Amino acid sequence: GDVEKGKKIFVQKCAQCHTVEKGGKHKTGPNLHGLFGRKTGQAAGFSYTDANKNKGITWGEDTLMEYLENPKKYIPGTKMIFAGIKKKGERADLIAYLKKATNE
Ligand code: HEC
Repeated sequence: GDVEKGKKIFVQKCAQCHTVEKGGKHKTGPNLHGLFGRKTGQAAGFSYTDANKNKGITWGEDTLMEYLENPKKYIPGTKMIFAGIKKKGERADLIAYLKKATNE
């Protein structure tokens, strides 16, 4: 994926609710640093729904591709209010950005 393009997607669709940096603050949504390889609902210090805590998958390219297409379908009852990104290339670019940003 294209990290530069992914950053712009993130800014447009995600950044209002999420930070990515190490030590970044929780906002409407949890800080996303360290997500890759982590189970759902594991950012420290954030009140997740039980739905997000219980989903139990490991975040990575495959699961992010599916989630980000339609978040509430993947985690019904989530309090993340975002309808999804339909396009596969846009999700891949966003996920490439996330892989860099959330592991710096
Ligand atoms: C606010 C209006 C949000 C927007 C826009 C996006 N997200 Fe979000 N996200 C938000 C909340 C409140 C939560 C917690 C949901 C709950 O039910 O507890 C989330 C969660 C995520 C997660 C899961 C994190 C984890 O399991 O630790 C991911 C991976 C995530 N959000 C990513 C994400 C991306 C990439 C977004 C733009 C496409 C995005 N979110 C938008 C709130 C909001």
